[PDB]
Amino acid sequence: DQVRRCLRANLLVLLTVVAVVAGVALGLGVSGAGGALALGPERLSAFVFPGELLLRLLRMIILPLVVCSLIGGAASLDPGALGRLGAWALLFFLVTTLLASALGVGLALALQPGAASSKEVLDSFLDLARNIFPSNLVSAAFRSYSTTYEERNITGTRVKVPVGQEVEGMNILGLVVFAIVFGVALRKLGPEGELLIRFFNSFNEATMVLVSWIMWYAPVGIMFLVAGKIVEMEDVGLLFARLGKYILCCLLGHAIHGLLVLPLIYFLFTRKNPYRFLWGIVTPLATAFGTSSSSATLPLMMKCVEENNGVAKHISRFILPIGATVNMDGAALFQCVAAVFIAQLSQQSLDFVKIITILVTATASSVGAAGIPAGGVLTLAIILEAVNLPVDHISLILAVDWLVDRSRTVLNVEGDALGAGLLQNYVDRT
Amino acid sequence: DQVRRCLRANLLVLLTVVAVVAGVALGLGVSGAGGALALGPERLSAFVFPGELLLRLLRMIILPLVVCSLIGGAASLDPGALGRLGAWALLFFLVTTLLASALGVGLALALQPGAASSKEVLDSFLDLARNIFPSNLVSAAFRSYSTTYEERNITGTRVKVPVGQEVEGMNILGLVVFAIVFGVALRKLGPEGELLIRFFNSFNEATMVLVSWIMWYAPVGIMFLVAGKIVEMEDVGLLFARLGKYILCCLLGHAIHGLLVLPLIYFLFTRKNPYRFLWGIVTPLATAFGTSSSSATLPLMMKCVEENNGVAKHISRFILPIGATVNMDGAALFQCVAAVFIAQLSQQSLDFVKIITILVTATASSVGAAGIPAGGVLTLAIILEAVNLPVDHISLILAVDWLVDRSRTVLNVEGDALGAGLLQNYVDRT
Amino acid sequence: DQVRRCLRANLLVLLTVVAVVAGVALGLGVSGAGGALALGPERLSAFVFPGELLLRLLRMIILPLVVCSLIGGAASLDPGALGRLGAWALLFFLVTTLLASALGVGLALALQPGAASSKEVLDSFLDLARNIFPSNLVSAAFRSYSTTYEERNITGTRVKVPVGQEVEGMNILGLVVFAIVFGVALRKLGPEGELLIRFFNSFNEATMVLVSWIMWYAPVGIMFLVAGKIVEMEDVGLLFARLGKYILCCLLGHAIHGLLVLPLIYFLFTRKNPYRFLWGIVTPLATAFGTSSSSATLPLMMKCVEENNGVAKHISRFILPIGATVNMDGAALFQCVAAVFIAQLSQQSLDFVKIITILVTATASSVGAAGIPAGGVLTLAIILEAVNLPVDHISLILAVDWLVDRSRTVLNVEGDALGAGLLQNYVDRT
Repeated sequence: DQVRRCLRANLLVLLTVVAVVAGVALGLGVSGAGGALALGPERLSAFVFPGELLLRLLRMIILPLVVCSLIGGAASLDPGALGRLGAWALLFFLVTTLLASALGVGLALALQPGAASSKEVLDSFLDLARNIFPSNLVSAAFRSYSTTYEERNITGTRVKVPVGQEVEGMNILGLVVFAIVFGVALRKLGPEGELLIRFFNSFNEATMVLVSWIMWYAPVGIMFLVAGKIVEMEDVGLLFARLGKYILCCLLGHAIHGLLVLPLIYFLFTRKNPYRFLWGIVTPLATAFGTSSSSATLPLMMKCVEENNGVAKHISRFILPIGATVNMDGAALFQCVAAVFIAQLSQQSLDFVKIITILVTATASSVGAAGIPAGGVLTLAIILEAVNLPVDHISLILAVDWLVDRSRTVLNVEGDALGAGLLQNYVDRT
Repeated sequence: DQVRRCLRANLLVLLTVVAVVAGVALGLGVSGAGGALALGPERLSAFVFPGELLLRLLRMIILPLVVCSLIGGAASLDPGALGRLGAWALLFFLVTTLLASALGVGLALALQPGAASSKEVLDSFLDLARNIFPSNLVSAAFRSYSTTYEERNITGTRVKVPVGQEVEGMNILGLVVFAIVFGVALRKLGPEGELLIRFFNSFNEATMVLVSWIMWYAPVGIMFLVAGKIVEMEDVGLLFARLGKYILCCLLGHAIHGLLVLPLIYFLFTRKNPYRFLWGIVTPLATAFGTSSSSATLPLMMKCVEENNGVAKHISRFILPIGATVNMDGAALFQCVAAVFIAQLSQQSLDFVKIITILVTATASSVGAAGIPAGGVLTLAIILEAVNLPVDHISLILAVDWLVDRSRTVLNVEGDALGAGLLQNYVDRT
Repeated sequence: DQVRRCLRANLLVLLTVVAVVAGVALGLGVSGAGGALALGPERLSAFVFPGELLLRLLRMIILPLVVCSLIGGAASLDPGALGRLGAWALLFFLVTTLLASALGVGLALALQPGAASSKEVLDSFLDLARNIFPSNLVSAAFRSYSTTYEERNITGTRVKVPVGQEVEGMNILGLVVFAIVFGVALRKLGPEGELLIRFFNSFNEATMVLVSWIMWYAPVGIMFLVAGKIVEMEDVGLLFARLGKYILCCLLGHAIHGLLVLPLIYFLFTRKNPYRFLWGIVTPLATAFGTSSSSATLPLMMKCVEENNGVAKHISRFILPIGATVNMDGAALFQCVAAVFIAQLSQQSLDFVKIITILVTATASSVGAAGIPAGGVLTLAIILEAVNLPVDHISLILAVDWLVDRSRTVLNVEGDALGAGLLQNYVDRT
């Protein structure tokens, strides 16, 4: 038949959807009883197991991935050899990614989906800053910093005085700064650093096969993961509603971002109608919402932005190819919204500095996740394990990533499309 | 004289035998008193010391050795470029190594030598499986996983519920799987992995000199080690008997393996007389029991297996050279028997999953220990420290490795000799 | 003006002196009140902070620096290809560095500056020796060994019996031996080690830019460091006196070393007047006390030692260039005196084995600190963190390193100058 073509080509996505349709079914069948058929937590602790094995594979693969990939991505950057006219594009990409992430965490905090049913002082900024630059780069790979208070009982009966120590679970946040500074150092070293860069970049592809094989294992892990998850909550008529509120929340966040904020930076700078520009460029968005692929939509988008509202004719070949892989605004929006939704689902007591380190770490990792096909879930697990949040809920987000991803794709092309529709004045207005 | 020739050539073995003949003597002289001449444990804790220093050198050298050597030994394997006719030879080598190790642990458990004078449930398989794929590859280098039980006191007064944490002492077992998957990944990456393979293989010879120098230090360490060991037991008329029972046990295990099990796989597949084949190939076994060297006996063995019972004339040049360094059945037999003998000598309470991880880890490390001349003791220390067993008793095994090694050599050539006498039917019977 | 020339060229030293002149001033202004304006320890724990951030950067940079630099400095050494006539120069350099360090710790212990206002037995040598060769090279990067005593209560009521465990804070001392043996192993491996040496040496320059940038950050860190330090002591009329006693102590140690000990090894071997030799070579010392630079003073010194007291005419081109970067006697003197002064200032209870590991570790690191311009403070922080001493007091030593460094420079040229004035007899007297 023709079934062999559509089987082997798109196999892993069919495997994970046929795994998750049973994972909801098996968890439904054992959730018909109240979490205990014959062994309540005992057989459950082994019934939940291969999803936990999948997370065990994911943590040991997200250590070397982030350190070697950010070394290879911070040695590659050459701001001197990229043009000041191109540098303002990077500035715009960074500020709109920060803006998208900020508004997304703001709206997800405002609606607070999922929540429907350690006293640390303001001086956690010192703990976060000490966690940025760690004590040594081996204890930084498995344990981060944390200050607990004791009582010296001086000047009265009690005094809340902080002692400082290192608690378990790594700091990716404190490691990405060292790897980025290492890549910048390898650039500034120059020709002696060629061997180290050819080492570390080759180390990255020596782990892309590893995450490829973990992706091959991923269906049975995600099936057992979501099965143990829905037998844990014991509320299907509410978890459906929590997931739907989260989905609607992040899609309307995508909508209000792409419909007001990029229009805000348009009209605040160009003072021309953004709606006429978008009405000019409807059809590559009509294929981005068709295919959901930022790679294949790029030639039609580059051809369209030159015809309607004629751009500077070279940045369409310069900033628009490179902007598709660096300004993924909707993906950063999705990751910052979804991680706050898990914390509001598990009641993890968000400090404001936890909001800052879920902002900036997921912001800098927006430029990644492009070589990895399912990098949106991988980077989400990265920023979950950077704040010691439960990665256990990632199956539910990966259960419904398609329905929101169809809308997430168009933000990532709308951003750099409007950036192409913005910097044409900087040779005119200057 | 002629003494300078036989001194410098074979020097280290003369050094360790003249060290161990004094180590039994000094421990005898201080064991004439009951473990306390003038300071019982106090001066003893410094009298025992340089053997513990030798073990301190051995652990810090067996970390990088196993990770870099298994990377260099899992990048080298090419099953696609080795032939399906050659692949069944690898299958046979693996199954006879597993069979030899299984029967050896079975018989050493059955006789239980040395023993003459933490309640963990069946769910340790999850602990072992989580210990296979670790959380991160830096905490995997010094500490493994272990689940302890506490009491939530829910549904009654007490409930044995497992919490999970990471206890000290590394998991080589959890590290060899990552290094092997890394080498396979470097193969599947191809030409970008050339720099990483030339890194990691060069790292191996950057530690073979290290174990050469630790071997140079080894005589005084093993002398003080066995001296502190025999003053610890305070029973020489029994420890002699325990060692003799162990020696007789492993040599008869070698005997029953090479006399029935390889005949079993012969007669079950060929249905021809194995004794006539062995009577044909007596004389290379007569030199293997002469010289005790698998390298030098290989040309005579390859010439002999073609004359008597004429083999397929090319696999003798293909599977018989490579089988001498990969199918070391008797060495794996020795390591799995000797490690169980130490645990039965120290009462280390063997779980069945400890039997599984002393089976399979020592099975996969049978292919090693060939470039290292005294690799039989090194791999034994590896599989002892992979299960947190006391490495302290390794002097007694290295005291008598010669007497059993004379018989251990002939198993390693008898195995692939009978494998050459087996796969000739697969072009005839097919 | 001409101010732009003297600004950009010597900028960092002007930055750190204008930072330290305010750091004494701000700490003076807040020390006018008794350590508490409105928040005693609470705002102080954040007021002290960026100096602690500077130390946080320094520890994570002194791990990879010492391991890669000593690999690159132990692979470079070739005693076979350096001449036995040149090897006695290395022997003399090592013994005069050990002698200078020994006399410096002796005199600094004898005067005991700064002190004006854990019972471990003699068996710490076993703890130090186990700390030399660690258990594994990942736990050796963040935690060292330490034996605590408990009571088995056997043979009486109590018995002080040592248990052994690993306590936090790395052992550089146990790591430098592994890196040095690794570099020697890479030499003895030869042409397969070329890739590893070109890796590790390139890794060194990939951290010299890192310590360059930490040096750029260093002024505000040292200002806040000394400001929090002088508000801690609350005694300026004594800390001035403690610092002056320390300065006078180390400068007179330099004086008595260069005026008696190198004359002692002169007259004990040559039996000629050392004062006539020094009166011959006054003027390169007059420029070394002028410029304070061992690099630029070397041609004038090499020309001067040949004219007055005519040396062997080739070792002046052989041992005198290489001796300027390996025999830094005064720097090792300074580091061993200053570290004992901190321990006598903080009452850190010096064991004799702590004197041994502050002797030998700082002795072997005298050959370093030459490529780093402010390597005298960096190596001081290294040998402070090798013995878990407080690095917190390093601002006061770096506050006054100039006043003693002016005298420290002449020892480093006086040593190898007198060594050139010594080995000329070994072709004459032989």
